[PDB]
Amino acid sequence: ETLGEKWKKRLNQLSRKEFDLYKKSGITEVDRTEAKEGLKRGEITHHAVSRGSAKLQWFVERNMVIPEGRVIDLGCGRGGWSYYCAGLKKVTEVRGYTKGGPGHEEPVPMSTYGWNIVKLMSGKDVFYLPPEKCDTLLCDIGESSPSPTVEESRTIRVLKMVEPWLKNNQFCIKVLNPYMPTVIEHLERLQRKHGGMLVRNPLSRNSTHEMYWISNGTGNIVSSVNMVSRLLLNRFTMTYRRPTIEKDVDLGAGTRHVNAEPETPNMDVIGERIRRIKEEHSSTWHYDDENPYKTWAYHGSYEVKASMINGVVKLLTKPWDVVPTVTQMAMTDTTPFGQQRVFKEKVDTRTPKPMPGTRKVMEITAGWLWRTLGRNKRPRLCTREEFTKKVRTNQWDSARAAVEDEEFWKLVDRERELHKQGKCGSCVYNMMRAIWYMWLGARYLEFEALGFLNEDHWFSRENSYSGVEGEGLHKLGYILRDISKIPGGAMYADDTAGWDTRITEDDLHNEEKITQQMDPEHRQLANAIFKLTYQNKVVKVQRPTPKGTVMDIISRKDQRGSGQVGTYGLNTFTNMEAQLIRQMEGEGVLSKTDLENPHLLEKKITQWLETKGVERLKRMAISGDDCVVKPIDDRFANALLALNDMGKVRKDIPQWQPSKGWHDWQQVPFCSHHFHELIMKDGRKLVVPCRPQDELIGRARISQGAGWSLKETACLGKAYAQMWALMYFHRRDLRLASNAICSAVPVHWVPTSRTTWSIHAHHQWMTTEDMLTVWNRVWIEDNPWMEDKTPVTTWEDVPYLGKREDQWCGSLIGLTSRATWAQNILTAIQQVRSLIGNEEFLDYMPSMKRFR
Amino acid sequence: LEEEMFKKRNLTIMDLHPGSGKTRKYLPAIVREAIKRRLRTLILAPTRVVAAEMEEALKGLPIRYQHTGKEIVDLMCHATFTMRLLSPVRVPNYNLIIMDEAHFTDPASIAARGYISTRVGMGEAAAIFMTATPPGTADAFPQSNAPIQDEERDIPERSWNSGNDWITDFAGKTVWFVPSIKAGNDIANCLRKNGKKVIQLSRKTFDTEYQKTKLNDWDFVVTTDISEMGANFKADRVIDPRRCLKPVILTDGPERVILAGPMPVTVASAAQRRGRVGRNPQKENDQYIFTGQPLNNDEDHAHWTEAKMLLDNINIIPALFEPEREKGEYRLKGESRKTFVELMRRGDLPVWLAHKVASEGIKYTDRKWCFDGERNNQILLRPRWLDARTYSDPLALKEFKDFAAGRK
RNA sequence: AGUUGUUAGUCUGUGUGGACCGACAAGGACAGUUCCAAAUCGGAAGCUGCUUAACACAGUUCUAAC
Ligand SMILES: *OP(=O)(O)OP(=O)(O)OC[C@H]1O[C@@H](n2cnc3c(=O)[nH]c(N)nc32)[C@H](O)[C@@H]1O
Ligand SMILES: [Zn+2]
Ligand SMILES: [Zn+2]
Repeated sequence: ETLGEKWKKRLNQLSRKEFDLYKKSGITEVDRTEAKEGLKRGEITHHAVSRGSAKLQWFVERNMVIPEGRVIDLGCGRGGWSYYCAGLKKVTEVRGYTKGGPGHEEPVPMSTYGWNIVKLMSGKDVFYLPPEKCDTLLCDIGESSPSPTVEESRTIRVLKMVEPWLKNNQFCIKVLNPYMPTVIEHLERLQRKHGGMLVRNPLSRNSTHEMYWISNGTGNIVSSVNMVSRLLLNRFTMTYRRPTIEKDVDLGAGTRHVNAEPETPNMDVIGERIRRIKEEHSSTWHYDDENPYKTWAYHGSYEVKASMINGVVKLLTKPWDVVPTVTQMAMTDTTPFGQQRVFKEKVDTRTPKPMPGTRKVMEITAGWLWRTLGRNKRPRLCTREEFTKKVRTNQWDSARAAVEDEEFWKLVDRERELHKQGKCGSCVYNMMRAIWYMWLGARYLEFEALGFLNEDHWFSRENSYSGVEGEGLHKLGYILRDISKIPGGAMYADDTAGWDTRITEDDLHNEEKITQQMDPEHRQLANAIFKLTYQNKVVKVQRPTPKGTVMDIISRKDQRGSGQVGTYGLNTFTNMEAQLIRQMEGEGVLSKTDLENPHLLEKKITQWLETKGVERLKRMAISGDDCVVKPIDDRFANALLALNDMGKVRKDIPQWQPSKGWHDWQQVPFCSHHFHELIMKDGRKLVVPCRPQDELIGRARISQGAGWSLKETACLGKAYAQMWALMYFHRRDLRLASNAICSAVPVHWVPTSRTTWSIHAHHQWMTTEDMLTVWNRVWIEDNPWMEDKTPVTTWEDVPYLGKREDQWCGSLIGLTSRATWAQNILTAIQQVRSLIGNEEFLDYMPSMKRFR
Repeated sequence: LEEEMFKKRNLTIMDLHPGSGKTRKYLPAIVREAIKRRLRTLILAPTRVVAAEMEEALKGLPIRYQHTGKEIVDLMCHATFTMRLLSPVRVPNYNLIIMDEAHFTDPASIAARGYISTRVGMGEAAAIFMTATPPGTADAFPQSNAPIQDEERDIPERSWNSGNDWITDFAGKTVWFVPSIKAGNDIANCLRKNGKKVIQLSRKTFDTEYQKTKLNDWDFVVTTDISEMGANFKADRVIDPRRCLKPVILTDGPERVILAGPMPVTVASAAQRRGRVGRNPQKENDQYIFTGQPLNNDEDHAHWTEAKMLLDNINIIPALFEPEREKGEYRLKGESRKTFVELMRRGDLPVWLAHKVASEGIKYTDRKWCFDGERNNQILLRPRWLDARTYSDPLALKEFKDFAAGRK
């Protein structure tokens, strides 16, 4: 009696609750909520029809089976596998079959990427089919029953049906019951006939013992089956573990045109860089052929090598263990698997070339805008010592080292004169000592040529009428309010899906138009950067193969590299022009006809600009891809023509449904915050930033930036607490937690290791002072919207979000767990202090009127 | 050397891919610095063999090899530190602690790591773990002095009447890993049957065979994971079938201890196995034949539970290593704890069993449970619990029989 | 396999509905005198000194029985 049948019986002998839990012990499961919502709604893009997509992705990713050419799928069902396959490099034509009908799934027509080449056919049973010539085969047919014999027989029929299709081609076939002897023997005979191995997919629930026979792989069938069975047995109770979650798959949108996809690189422009890379690792430069790169040109590969929960916080925020989001934030992975997945679903696209009318419009607008932005300031080259300052005052440490070094500077000078000639030698960046010097040097060159954008605040609210550079969180609220006072329609804030991947060439040219203002010396360098490292970019990425990780070299022309200096400036600029155009269309100045014709007269548009541009600009807050716009009238909620044509598609809404605009400005999201208005005791009003606390809690329970160092993790916790006491004091839970933590760490452990990476965090809390005074300085003294400058004296006049409002933003008040916590934080602190040792311990609890 | 590393409240995992002078170069200098900084220090070693190697590499510095007396820095095996900690003598206060082979699997080793980490957290310690694979490692193909030519193939499980020539056709010495002595004997018989001088190694035979290995006569060497630690070969190829065995708990009703069958190895184990070759930049043919994917969830193994028992019973809630925390009940009262220490030390019972006995407060003499086991709780002698370790090999059975008889 | 829930109550919103309104507050939470809130009082209504409904329809309200 084989083990598999033992487990089959044992499972049969379970009850509703027992079986219900046992089917979900220690398995990965993909979040299908959002997908269920979108499909119930009736969306057509960005959504896996079923859970089949992730399941097949797990195989495809590890190259265990590689789709190619024509792909034939049997039992296509709703069609998750077919659609997932459509969006792959080699794939050319997909045909999916199923008997269809009652109790059986049906294909769900969609329009995710590659839909145009998918033919799904219901009403056709696979069993009676004339086996056709298949380059890649997929089969997912299986009907489980409590009777193992029935499943065995069904499996046998399946294998018989699917034998005549394997003609030296990549394949993946479901095997439902692999632990039946006759099944094992048939599999072995087929393996000898064809090869390939048998694998278990971690997604498949505990309730079944299915495996998959796949083309690319070897091993021993029997032992693997035994291993699976042993796992299941060990997992019957195993002090049941909750199932790990993963992020679902995306499938882009739109039709897929193969002939226009691949790219031809200006090999003369990047050849030196590619050659230098190849020379540097001249051992392992093995040109691959399993490279999954649709729109990025390829150059080769080479061998390469490869969160933690902060204890101090974890010990003091117990009640948040059951909270799904707090855990979910933690279980996110940046392994090569994750990075490859993200690159596949996000960056390997191609945005259609816009209509000529749009191109002319954008050209005009960009020229006008750049001329405006330079109404007073004028660009200048940056200087080395400035770069020294920026590094020193804050890879940081090594960066200081390298800047203080010497040979680095000579290297920079050499590459720089190369730039002056018009070629680039080490300007290459990675999508996360000698090579590291090259990288840092390229950053320095960009800083030298395009640093004036930031060092001089070209986009400050005063200068650009829309940008909010240099404000920080404690002022975005006031800016939003001042927007809300301007007359007009509702307020819209539409987030652009994957902004960086959505920068077409024309945008880059427009952004380059700024060179029409520099001085020849500067202009040469800036042209160098623009035309060599922005418009022709070369990137190193990591990919896992069934040998290890290897770096792959890719190149492209669009899609600004997110690590580059001057990214924020240019992003804000392009965003501004885009929103301006959208307002234009809203006010009717632009029509479809104007977009279509190759030469629309510029006079009308230029007139509108020079008359109303500054006024319209003052109706926006722009920061990177984040935008807040208040048009005069709600026709802006329909000006989707130009926006789509420029290729900046909104996120999570169908491509033509109108925007949805809030009216209360305390609801408009911006830089992942919303903003609330509070009344102090004196009646003085405050505007503070609020985000659903669960994110705050999770983000302060993640000890990234430290492997294992309690002295470090405590200081990170203290830093988080101080930031909480400075920018989130109005959340009760947060204030309590912050007071506890601050009283729960030595009173002289100066924190470090920045708590956030947003540009909008001036980091007033990284000091070692006493909070109350600094809070006064931040919000009372130096706040221009604070007419009455009477300082607060104790943490009692500091306001509080209204109870229902605090509950509505994720606070745990009113629940017994929090109550007991609230009561016994004193013991918790005592325990943590004990763990720490013998350093001093001040008590910040008496600051609340609950502990006096 | 970063001198700041010697601040208290500082534990650092350093590493050096095999050889590299991690012991041959760095460690004597580290001890030299600690002596100059006049720091009461401890050193922890995994096994007697590694202890002897460190002794050889520690020529000149005063080390209390657990000697003459009144040193400052001592050296001992990790499990020795564990047991000495368990015994109610106030453990000596060391300022600094160096620990080699930190990816070890002995429950005493895990508990030693936990205790050292907690002592650092107490703010009165400095810790240095010198190992090439931390908990949380997943890079099964890490650096090496020479690059390692990998290949996945069809590693045979038993003797083959014919085929698998790629195994024998090598021009270079082959080091092959096997999960049991019997399988080693079979494969060695086959290889010798092809006229290749072979050498089998095991837990017991290592003492007599290792020096023979140190001679240059042999060509094909089969071993279990004993060779996984400190066994210089200067070989050419490694055949690591990524099959292994381990003592794992199993609940399945009666929670017991079972010696697992063939099994894919942990990521770290396979890493060490691969790193048992390619330790010289002069060489090139660093071929590594793998035929498996390392295990996914080693959370079912038992040495974690036993190490938890050791740490909890240790005399602030005891807490494991942070990266190993992902795997306060087992603590027992005075008399029961003393009984547990006794049954571990005198009766030679593996940790889980001794803790189970001491939980129910049976003083060391009483052996009622050794026969009170149920019908199915028999052997091929009815102990209250089942642990295949107690009856796996004939020698193990003989020792367990001696214990159950009251002769031990 | 995938597809998957079903019935009861509770919890939201609406609608009908005379259908609630005040006064107070045990207790609770909260830690900003900040919000809830049983009881009790009074008011009104309805059928005669007792009641403050009733039901519906939708909640991604939850809870339990297939
Ligand atoms: O993963 P999936 O196959 O969709 O789970 P199923 O519910 O379809 O289970 C299929 C397989 O599992 C056994 N089974 C289903 N429901 C069960 C239950 O309530 N109690 C027991 N003991 N077994 C159960 C069934 O044998 C079927 O073949
Ligand atoms: Zn360059
Ligand atoms: Zn809020």
